[PDB]
Amino acid sequence: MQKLIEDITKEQLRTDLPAFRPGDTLRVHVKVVEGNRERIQIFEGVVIKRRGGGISETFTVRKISYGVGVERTFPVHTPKIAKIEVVRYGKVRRAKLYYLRELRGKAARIKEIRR
Amino acid sequence: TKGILGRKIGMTQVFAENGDLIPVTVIEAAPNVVLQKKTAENDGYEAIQLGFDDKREKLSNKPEKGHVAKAETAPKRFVKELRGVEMDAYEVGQEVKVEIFSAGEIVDVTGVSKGKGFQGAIKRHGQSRGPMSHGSRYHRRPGSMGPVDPNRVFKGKLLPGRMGGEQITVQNLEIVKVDAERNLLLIKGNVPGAKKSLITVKSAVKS
Amino acid sequence: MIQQETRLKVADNSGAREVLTIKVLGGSGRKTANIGDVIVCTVKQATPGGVVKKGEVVKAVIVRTKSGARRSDGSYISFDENACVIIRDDKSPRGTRIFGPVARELRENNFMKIVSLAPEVI
Amino acid sequence: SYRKLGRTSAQRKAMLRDLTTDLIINERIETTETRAKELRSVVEKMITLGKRGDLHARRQAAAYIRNEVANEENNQDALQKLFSDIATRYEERQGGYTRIMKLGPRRGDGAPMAIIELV
Amino acid sequence: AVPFRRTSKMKKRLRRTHFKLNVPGMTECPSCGEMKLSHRVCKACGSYNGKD
RNA sequence: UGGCACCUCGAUGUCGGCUCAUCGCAUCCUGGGGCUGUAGUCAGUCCCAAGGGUUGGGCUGUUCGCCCAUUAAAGCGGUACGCGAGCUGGGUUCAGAACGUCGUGAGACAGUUCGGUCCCUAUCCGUCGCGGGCGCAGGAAAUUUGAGAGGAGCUGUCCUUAGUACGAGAGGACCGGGAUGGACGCACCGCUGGUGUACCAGUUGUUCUGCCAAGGGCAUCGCUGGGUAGCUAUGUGCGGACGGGAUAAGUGCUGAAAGCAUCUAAGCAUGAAGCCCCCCUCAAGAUGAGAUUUCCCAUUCCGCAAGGAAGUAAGAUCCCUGAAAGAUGAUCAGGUUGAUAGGUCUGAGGUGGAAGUGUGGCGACACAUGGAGCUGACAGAUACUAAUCGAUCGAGGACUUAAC
Ligand SMILES: [K+]
Ligand SMILES: [K+]
Ligand SMILES: [Mg+2]
Ligand SMILES: [Mg+2]
Ligand SMILES: [Mg+2]
Ligand SMILES: [Mg+2]
Ligand SMILES: [Mg+2]
Ligand SMILES: [Mg+2]
Ligand SMILES: [Mg+2]
Ligand SMILES: [Mg+2]
Ligand SMILES: [Mg+2]
Ligand SMILES: [Mg+2]
Ligand SMILES: [Mg+2]
Ligand SMILES: [Mg+2]
Ligand SMILES: [Mg+2]
Ligand SMILES: [Mg+2]
Ligand SMILES: [Mg+2]
Ligand SMILES: [Zn+2]
Repeated sequence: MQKLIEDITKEQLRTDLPAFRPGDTLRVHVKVVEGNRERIQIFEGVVIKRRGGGISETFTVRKISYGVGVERTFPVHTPKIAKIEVVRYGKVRRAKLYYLRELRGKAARIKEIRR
Repeated sequence: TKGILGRKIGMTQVFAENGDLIPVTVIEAAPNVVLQKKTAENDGYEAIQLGFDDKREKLSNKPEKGHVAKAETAPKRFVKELRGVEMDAYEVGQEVKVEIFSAGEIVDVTGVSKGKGFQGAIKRHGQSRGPMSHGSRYHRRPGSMGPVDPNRVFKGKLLPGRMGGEQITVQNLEIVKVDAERNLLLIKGNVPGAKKSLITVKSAVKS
Repeated sequence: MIQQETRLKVADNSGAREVLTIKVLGGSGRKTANIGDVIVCTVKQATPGGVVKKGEVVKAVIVRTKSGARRSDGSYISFDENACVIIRDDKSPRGTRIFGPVARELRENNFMKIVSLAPEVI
Repeated sequence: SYRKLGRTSAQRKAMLRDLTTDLIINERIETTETRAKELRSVVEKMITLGKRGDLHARRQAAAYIRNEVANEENNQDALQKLFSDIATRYEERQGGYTRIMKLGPRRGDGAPMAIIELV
Repeated sequence: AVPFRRTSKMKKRLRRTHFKLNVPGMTECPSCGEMKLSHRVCKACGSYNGKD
């Protein structure tokens, strides 16, 4: 990585976000803005992917909503996330949990690992 | 018309105040030096000659050193001209710095596109392939060379050949941030050329 | 990315279960539709005794896609299926209930009835 | 990037492992200039393992070095010599354990030949 | 495709202009005095950078 | 559709489709207008206009045509009914077989049907790219002007003007602002993805490293889950914007010839997506070989001169380390007062918790040591290795006139 780009983007990196890994369950408090007014919408799901480095790092959270799985991908350091809570620490064996895309119900469970 | 020479450092992204995520290209422009002012009287046209990126003495030759002697500066690796500039606002030896631009300003960016070597009609000219199955033996070929009547191929029948490495201008890019301390320009979007390649940032000609 | 021959689930109770995309509207050579775009489609599977019947040519709006949609803030949303809602020309749905989550993008395209009816608008 | 040396991946890996053990045993071999240039990086990274000396490093090297006798009198294998003689020789040298010296073209195919040896 | 007309002796010779060899890039070996190729070890005496 | 039989029977391969286009205008859309039995919205017809654009399917070998769904529009023709040494080979007209029908028959069509070998290594011109030589009145290093050439040229919907003008209502503007798309093009890999055969991990069979443990070979990279650089689109940024000049059809002003009238004869305007520019790219071999800045400096030989030869200057090359470049040349970054590549060290990203040991379990295995170990191309640092010594090329500037 170039050292210059790290310095330029350093100010905009967020420092309050908790450490989490693929497999953990997160409540992402997303600042939804419909114009003048903004309302925090919570998206709770499993972290299935976390790629990239520095200011360009992103992560993907997956949940089943009304029978349909939904995945949301966010920039890790985006100011549009108000807060992230790690609800649960999951025991997984790989960085990308793509296999969860084909599973549903009991097959899609992630073992907990008390941190 | 404003302009400055710089090196392409790479791309990253920046969050705007309203939360938008803007991709930016980082251009590093150590202060340029005005090496020569050309005039209509002496040269037939008005232009400013900017030197950029001080070259090691060993790499510079004697003709170069003499040319930059009047500006009282180290030899420069990259020399370019700018036309359309306010001649009176510039003096030989003056340093041109990134702070001539400001955030939000619209600029054109010139560079040499990355080379791709010898490329076929499909890649080089975005032509269509033939069928891949149903007996086809025509896949990545450049198509009929033309009608029979002329007994020759018309000029401009596009064919394989060396691709990339041409001078290319992208117009109407926005300056996102000017880091005077580090001599950086953050320009929204991407610009031609490989990393470390010379980039020219001028005030937009369509403004 | 919905195109001709794409089959979609229907996310309402109009009577159609599955539709096949006939045409993506909104420009001469337009190849692909995304969330919020209106398509012409035929009803391939229908619920017996529904308002819409098998073999009808209807208009629908795409409310979910696997490809999903990128947002200005740099986030994305994807779903595991492609679903649409049968609509009239005034953009009201022809059914009365919407099933499953729908994307926020429908508010931008003024499908307000669908958004209000959806069990979740993400 | 890296060179393919006109061989598939499996053949190329096999040749590079052969050359490495050959160079460890003899400390100097003549080969084609391009083969020598590729060998350089491979062998030097093996020498780094020898300098580390720990069992984990040794097993990484054991996975690469061919099982060939380096010195019949002691019954010393290439891997033992690597850890016991090569590493000891270059304990205080930071990188650059080999040098390439170019010979003329080889008769028969005009191949540019080279000497590669431990420095 | 086959040649429509034979090639003249002039056209043949004009083509072969660039079909040429170059003199080798020689430099005297300062140790033994034999000529070697620049940047190659001397075959004759085995010297390089003033070392055998 | 024909008439003729002038070229081709020591061979000018066919219909349809595919790839690639190019031209005409008798204009399908977009632009500008006259007339209207043009209220408005729409239209009809004629004129100017070829800049750009001009869809995806069902049926059929099909062209065509009908149909489905769109579009601003789904234009008409020429180019050997453009394009088979560019592709396909479904139709048709080789050999097989069959039906109907005709024939005494072999067989045949006034009809069908199933199956049936598409050869060629590009010499020349042409076309797209890349070099070497010389030239351009000294020898070099850079920066450039632009004669000239190429590229681009498309358009929808919505909001506002305004439910205004218009109309009895129904409906519903011009012009002028503003937003956002489709198709198309350029660039780029930060984002979303693809690839990633010298990256990480899991796992099957068998064989090998003496055995255990840990590993290697082979099985499509054995298979499977990820993935760095690079290359990428379906991803992202941007473009066709503002306008000038001269015009077309048209509209005119002043104005006689011809006391009036008249756009025209003198004279003065206006007026198109079109023309010339503006915008992008190439461009001095533009032999008319241009211009500017800087550097080198008048050497040594001979010959009566003309001129020739030899060392060099500035500078460049050979050779060497390479990649941001690349088929090869070339281009670019470097060649020891050098970070050019490799290695080494420190990182990033990637994988996902190494081996050894200990503990828990009868065991498979789990946990701790420990975000561990490993890591191709990415970043920074570091002369440890290789860029040695050398060789080759490269000016001394013609004559005439004019002004100094
Ligand atoms: K009969
Ligand atoms: K990418
Ligand atoms: Mg990561
Ligand atoms: Mg094939
Ligand atoms: Mg001709
Ligand atoms: Mg194999
Ligand atoms: Mg006759
Ligand atoms: Mg003949
Ligand atoms: Mg013939
Ligand atoms: Mg006409
Ligand atoms: Mg034809
Ligand atoms: Mg032909
Ligand atoms: Mg056929
Ligand atoms: Mg010819
Ligand atoms: Mg990258
Ligand atoms: Mg075992
Ligand atoms: Mg075998
Ligand atoms: Zn010698």
